Amino acid sequence: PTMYGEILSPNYPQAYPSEVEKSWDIEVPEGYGIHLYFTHLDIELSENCAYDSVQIISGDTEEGRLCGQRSSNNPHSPIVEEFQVPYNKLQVIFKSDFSNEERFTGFAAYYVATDINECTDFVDVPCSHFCNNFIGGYFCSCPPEYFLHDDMKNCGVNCSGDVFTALIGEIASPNYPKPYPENSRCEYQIRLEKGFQVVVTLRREDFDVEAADSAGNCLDSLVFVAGDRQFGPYCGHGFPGPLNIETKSNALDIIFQTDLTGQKKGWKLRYHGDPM
Amino acid sequence: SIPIPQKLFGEVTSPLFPKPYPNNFETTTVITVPTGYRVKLVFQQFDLEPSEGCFYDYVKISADKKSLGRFCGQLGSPLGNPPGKKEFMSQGNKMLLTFHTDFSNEENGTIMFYKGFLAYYQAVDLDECASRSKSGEEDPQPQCQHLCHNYVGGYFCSCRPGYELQEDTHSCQAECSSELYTEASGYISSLEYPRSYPPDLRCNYSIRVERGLTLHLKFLEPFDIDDHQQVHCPYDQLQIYANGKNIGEFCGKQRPPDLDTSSNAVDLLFFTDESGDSRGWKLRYTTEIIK
Ligand SMILES: *[C@@H]1O[C@H](CO)[C@@H](O[C@@H]2O[C@H](CO)[C@@H](O[C@@H]3O[C@H](CO[C@H]4O[C@H](CO)[C@@H](O)[C@H](O)[C@@H]4O)[C@@H](O)[C@H](O[C@H]4O[C@H](CO)[C@@H](O[C@@H]5O[C@H](CO)[C@H](O[C@@H]6O[C@H](CO)[C@@H](O)[C@H](O)[C@H]6NC(C)=O)[C@H](O)[C@H]5O)[C@H](O)[C@@H]4O)[C@@H]3O)[C@H](O)[C@H]2NC(C)=O)[C@H](O)[C@H]1NC(C)=O
Ligand SMILES: *[C@@H]1O[C@H](CO)[C@@H](O[C@@H]2O[C@H](CO)[C@@H](O[C@@H]3O[C@H](CO)[C@@H](O)[C@H](O)[C@@H]3O)[C@H](O)[C@H]2NC(C)=O)[C@H](O)[C@H]1NC(C)=O
Ligand SMILES: *[C@@H]1O[C@H](CO)[C@@H](O)[C@H](O)[C@H]1NC(C)=O
Ligand SMILES: [Ca+2]
Ligand SMILES: [Ca+2]
Ligand SMILES: [Ca+2]
Ligand SMILES: [Ca+2]
Ligand SMILES: [Ca+2]
Ligand SMILES: [Ca+2]
Ligand code: NA
Ligand code: NA
Ligand code: NA
Repeated sequence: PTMYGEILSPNYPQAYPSEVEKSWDIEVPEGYGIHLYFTHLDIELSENCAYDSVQIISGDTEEGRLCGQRSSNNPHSPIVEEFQVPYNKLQVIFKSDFSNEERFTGFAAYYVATDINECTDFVDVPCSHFCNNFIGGYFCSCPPEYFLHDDMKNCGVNCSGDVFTALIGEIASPNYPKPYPENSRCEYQIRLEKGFQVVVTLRREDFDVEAADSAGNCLDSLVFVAGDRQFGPYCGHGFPGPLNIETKSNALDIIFQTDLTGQKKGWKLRYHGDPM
Repeated sequence: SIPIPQKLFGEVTSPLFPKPYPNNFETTTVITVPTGYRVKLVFQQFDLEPSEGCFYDYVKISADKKSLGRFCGQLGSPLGNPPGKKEFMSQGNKMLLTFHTDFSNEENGTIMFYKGFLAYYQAVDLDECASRSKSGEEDPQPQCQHLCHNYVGGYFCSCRPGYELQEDTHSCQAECSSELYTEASGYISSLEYPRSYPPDLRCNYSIRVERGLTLHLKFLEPFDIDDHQQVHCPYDQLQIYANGKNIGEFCGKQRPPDLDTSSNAVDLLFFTDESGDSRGWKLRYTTEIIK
């Protein structure tokens, strides 16, 4: 239960006793990884570290097994072997048999607790839009005019009632990436300076809406209105339009119509500006 | 908005954020993390009055004793000098921020609304080791001789094999008191051989083998100890006790003769002066049997 620690062989730096099995349980507080490194290594040499060995087990898995005589080659660094783990607990088990051919001084190692950068250190990111790391934990953040869900993990946008003024911003369907609500009409408005042009980007795979009927009429529809020009209506699984769209307009209205049943994942998009 | 000494992270907003900021306004807010920490920070939103060279409005961020940035404008427009998302780390524990805005934010005879900015800052631990100011540390002694350790907040030090850390926790002495040897054969050498041996030492290299064996001591070349031809060993002495009794006090340039002890217990005592010019000694000890 420390932020740092030292582990030495018994009777260091003299010869170690035979027929021994000593264990140490490393523990650091929540949200810390562990960096365990060896400054001195002089152990009885055996194939697959059979006779004598020092063992590194994290939880249930054996993180390493070391033996032999080795000293630091670099004069600028004392480290000989090292390991880095994203866990807050460790176990080290050093064992030696009943005989030693020569005098072996054992080993000298140290461990330090390192912060987990939860945004980058993990494969799964526990934030829908933006991740904030801090020493000992994390918390999520959201784009302009996004509201955090009570699960403190995913962000949401309101279906209607907001006025966008930023040049570059994000817009999504409500509850995204959860399924969109039924029987809703969502109108979002983007307003830039007269001299600027709204250019809209959205990924082809971030689009899944109830498919059209046999005749090709969208039962649920999404549609982009730019004054007189109009892009849509779009529906189905996968965005059919191009991924980069220039509207040639400073004001844009996005409309989303859904019926009672036939819901799907939804959509997400992001717009930036280009002068005129 | 969160200047406090004991605080890990925090948020810094433009005035009235998200509501647009007022004209004729300049405010300096200073971030301070506790001792032994750097200050990282980025901008999520950034919407200021643009100007070539940032003459009208700007955000001026400065490190310990150096102005790192002075940036203005909007997040995406090529108007010039937006930070966007870039990292801005300090060296010490203090980061000075400033926000300036002149009287006119309405370019080209029409009205314009500029929000401000959203800055996030985290604290970081600094690597005291990697600083490496080898010379010029007399008021503090923040660097150690054999090895230091970088951990969060503070730092601690440690010595090479066979050395003890003294009270200052910055320098090391030699232990060299209970140096034990019970193996069959073996090698015994003065500390840091063949480099100069440390001064002011009282070493007891104790060999204790299983009873029923006789010890054979073979000295190695080189064998360099500060000697004197008038009286032998005035500064440094290498006494040898065998079977409880002294068997010779050695020092000099030529190695002592190979010894046969007829004993299972020997003790090599090593006494040093207060200077190291000579190199030292090394010996192989082996065991033979009797009837
Ligand atoms: C450099 O290091 C060496 C390391 O060996 C030092 O050598 C030691 O020198 C000192 C004297 O300067 C001395 O150590 C002490 O010895 C006494 C016993 O000496 C008695 O002998 C005289 C002889 O006339 C009597 O008249 C007195 O009554 C003396 O008292 C101990 O009492 C001392 O205190 C502790 O020592 C151990 C540790 O607990 C305990 O056991 C005693 O130790 C001695 C050995 O010193 C005996 O040895 C054992 O005998 C058994 C017999 O079955 C054998 O297996 C084996 O030889 C020994 N085994 C073990 C396990 O020791 C007994 O064990 C027992 O009397 C004491 O009860 C007490 O707690 C102190 O040990 C000694 O001459 C040597 N050797 C050792 C090991 O100490 C040298 O001094 C150092 N250099 C300098 C400058 O100091
Ligand atoms: C989506 O956008 C806004 C977000 O600003 C939605 O407004 C919601 O309801 C009220 C609006 O006044 C705000 O929270 C409420 O504030 C009252 C003030 O007294 C307070 O008593 C309550 O705690 C309540 O939460 C807030 O703007 C927002 N709140 C929530 C929980 O969403 C708005 O309904 C949506 N549509 C439009 C067009 O803005
Ligand atoms: C700002 O620029 C526009 C377009 O170049 C121009 O028509 C307008 O007159 C300018 N504003 C003023 C106050 O001149
Ligand atoms: Ca053994
Ligand atoms: Ca963290
Ligand atoms: Ca539906
Ligand atoms: Ca201004
Ligand atoms: Ca540190
Ligand atoms: Ca000397
Ligand atoms: Na040891
Ligand atoms: Na959805
Ligand atoms: Na030496």
